[PDB]
Amino acid sequence: GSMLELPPVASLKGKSITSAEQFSRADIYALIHLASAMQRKIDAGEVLNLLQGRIMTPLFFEDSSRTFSSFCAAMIRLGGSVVNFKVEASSINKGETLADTIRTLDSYSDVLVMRHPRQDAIEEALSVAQHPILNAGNGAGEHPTQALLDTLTIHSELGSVDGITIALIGDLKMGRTVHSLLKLLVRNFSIKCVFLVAPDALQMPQDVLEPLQHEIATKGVIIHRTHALTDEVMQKSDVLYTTRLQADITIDAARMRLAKEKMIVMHPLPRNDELSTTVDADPRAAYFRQMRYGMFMRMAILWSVLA
Amino acid sequence: SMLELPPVASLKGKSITSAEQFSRADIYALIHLASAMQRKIDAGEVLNLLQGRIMTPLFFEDSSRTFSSFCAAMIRLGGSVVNFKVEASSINKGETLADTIRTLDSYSDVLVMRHPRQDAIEEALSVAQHPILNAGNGAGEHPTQALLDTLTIHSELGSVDGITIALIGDLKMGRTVHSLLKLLVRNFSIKCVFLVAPDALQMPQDVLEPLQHEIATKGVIIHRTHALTDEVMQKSDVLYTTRLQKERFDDAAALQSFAAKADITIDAARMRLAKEKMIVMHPLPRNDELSTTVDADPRAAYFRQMRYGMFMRMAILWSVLA
Amino acid sequence: ELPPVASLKGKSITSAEQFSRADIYALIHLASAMQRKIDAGEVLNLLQGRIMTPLFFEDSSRTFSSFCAAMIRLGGSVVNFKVEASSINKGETLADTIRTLDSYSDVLVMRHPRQDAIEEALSVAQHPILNAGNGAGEHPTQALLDTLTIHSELGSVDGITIALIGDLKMGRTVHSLLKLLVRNFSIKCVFLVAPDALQMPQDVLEPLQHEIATKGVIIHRTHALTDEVMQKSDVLYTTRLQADITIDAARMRLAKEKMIVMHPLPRNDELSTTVDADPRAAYFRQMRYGMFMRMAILWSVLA
Repeated sequence: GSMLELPPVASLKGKSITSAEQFSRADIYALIHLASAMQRKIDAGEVLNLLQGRIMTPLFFEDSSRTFSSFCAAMIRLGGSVVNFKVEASSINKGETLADTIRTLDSYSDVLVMRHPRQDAIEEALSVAQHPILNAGNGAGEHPTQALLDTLTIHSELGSVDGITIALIGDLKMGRTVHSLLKLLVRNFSIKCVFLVAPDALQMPQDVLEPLQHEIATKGVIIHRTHALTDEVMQKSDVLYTTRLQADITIDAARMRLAKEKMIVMHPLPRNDELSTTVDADPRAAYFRQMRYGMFMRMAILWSVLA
Repeated sequence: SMLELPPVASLKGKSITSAEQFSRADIYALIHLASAMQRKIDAGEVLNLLQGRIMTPLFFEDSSRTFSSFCAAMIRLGGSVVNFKVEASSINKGETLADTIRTLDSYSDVLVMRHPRQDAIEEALSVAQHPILNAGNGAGEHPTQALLDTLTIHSELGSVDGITIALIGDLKMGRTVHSLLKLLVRNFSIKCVFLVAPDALQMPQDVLEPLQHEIATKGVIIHRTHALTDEVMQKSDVLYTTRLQKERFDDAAALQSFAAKADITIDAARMRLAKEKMIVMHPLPRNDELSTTVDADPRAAYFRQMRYGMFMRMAILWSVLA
Repeated sequence: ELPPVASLKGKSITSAEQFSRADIYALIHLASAMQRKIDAGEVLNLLQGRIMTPLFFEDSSRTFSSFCAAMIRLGGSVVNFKVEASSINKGETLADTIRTLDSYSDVLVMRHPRQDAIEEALSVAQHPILNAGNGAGEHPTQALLDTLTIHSELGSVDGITIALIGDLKMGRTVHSLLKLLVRNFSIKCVFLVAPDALQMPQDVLEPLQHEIATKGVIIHRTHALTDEVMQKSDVLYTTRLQADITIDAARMRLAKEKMIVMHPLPRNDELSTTVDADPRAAYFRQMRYGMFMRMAILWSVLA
């Protein structure tokens, strides 16, 4: 896509990303279009130099394969650079506080990408940092860029987000990904139906559902709770989005015989047994492609924040 | 550009081991270069001076500032970093330090080394062909900390000559204060140094004795205290404090440290006695010796200090590798 | 300039068996060309915007660092993935980990303690994988750089007498080197110097038996560095065991003038530091040849 422009999404300039709530529908589509243009240029072999001389520092206080690697790769493919700071090798072992660690990396960097097991640690970091912080996961709170890349996956695979029926399956209580995704979808799209598929003990929290209650009612979004992947959930869902425990909810090839032809199976990953390897060969299995869409969404995000 | 960012010629191709190796002219040249680096980077300019050159960090101790600032400085000059980790290396298979140095020296343009043995730097120099920069050698030295500390004093106060500085905390084990005292006394006309520490953690004789000539020649006043007395607070232009390395605490250091701890803590209450214009510095990391109540004070320079460190390390890397 | 070796384009590197003599010389000439340019201070931009991800499930100093340095010196970039800080801790399978890094990267460099792990990785990855060591199997790029070292230091590879010394049973470097040399060169003699319990495996020797016979390669086993091995060998290639076989200055008094000592490293006491100052000690130079061979390989794969 040599003649394609890469206009940054202006609303994101210089801003930290903490919640799916911060995005408008217009922002999301602008990011989607920007991510697709990124994908076309990169896949054609174009070299981008947009962020030369800019530094991202990862601040991962919990493990990560996709989010860490995707953000590093995205920065590099924009022409930016990464300082490979490791918490386990740092002055935190001599009692340095979180706030002083943030100030330290903020001294050298243009953007910080932070994942932390405490839900309020992001707000603490924002209180002392001069540069933008991107929330890569805050305890069982949110994972806002996962929601963005999930929505890019749905859009790219199915062609439309408005009108879908989506099942959110698994550990909904502790699942930061489904918290952000439900917020992003309900606030900004005309979703037909959401199945919330989980054991009662792991159901979607009231602190996610209640803020959405007014929009759910006014937009007429149907919310249906189940504790199993019933035939109804299988037959009606355009998207099955499943998650790992942080029940009769396993997705395997046998279960997929009930699914419609035009639908996708998604999973933020990593997975355990809830999503069988028997599904991997199915054209409807989108969870590996989902990871690559993440890299391009993170390119669109980084360029928009730092342009 | 040779107008804007001339390298400090004296540093070309040379290892940096000690604050002793620098002259006054070298230090001012680095200071002016670091200020030019800051100007350019803060204006958004992208530098390509070190494209194709590689720095490899070789950290055998933890670090937040020194590792990250060297990496960032290398990147901001257009160079690159090989992220070698000691814990994932052939050291686990019995590879010697010397062979490890030879290995990384095979691929790199500069090595940045921190090691818990004071003599490890010399051992590495004995086999490396490329420059090694000492990022801290046991309780010996931290020469680039001293350079960035001096940039900080110069930039914040306007002058290094004539200052009264208190060095506070674990002076015995503090590689940063060893290098800073050497750099300052050898190359500037310091008015007075307060050495503020429990007796067991005082500044070592191996640091003070070689400096006695410069101290006499320049008439530097040296006073030991075990407290931030009203006199230290009223007279100091720079309070440079450090963390007690309590993980090293025969029982005298622990007991004397505890006895002195409140007297050597800087907090908002103690700052009421400080000069209107002065700075508080700390190489970091800090623990409770430097209270968060001081962080909002304009005199708190220890966060700015870290950014000055990045620019000083750009000045250093560019001068070594130009 | 720097023409890539066309036969390597887009291919994974798994075994010394996959290379022809023409491939090896092309890689040697390209690596020497890159050395000339890099040593002259020239900056290469051949792989700007391309990413290598190292995936090391075993320790490494040379292979990891040399691959990263090689990628960087071609203008490429590295995503610094660590097994210990990854989702493997949450039960992620090797297959899924490969799929994950394959989503972001242009090339994966993989070392793993299981011999069959590289094949498993190949079965799911779309981008090339370079085998940086697969259990006690092979280490194909070590063999390539070893051969560059012999060429550059001695001038001919055909016609040499080479001793392979140490733990030949478990040594993936000697497995690959024996394959690469016997398949593609006319070697005069190989001394296999090892305790009986650690001798070169039959699963390495038997596939080579036809080549050995048709090229008339002499194969001798010893359990010690005898005077004959020391006097006749053009290359002493020694390895770490994971008295009779130690190389030190005393033993070097028996070596010919025109020979080299090599060691893939790391070493323990089997190669004394007393040898290090000898002009014949090539094992440090060998590491630098490795960086340039890896530049030649990465460029040829990704061109």
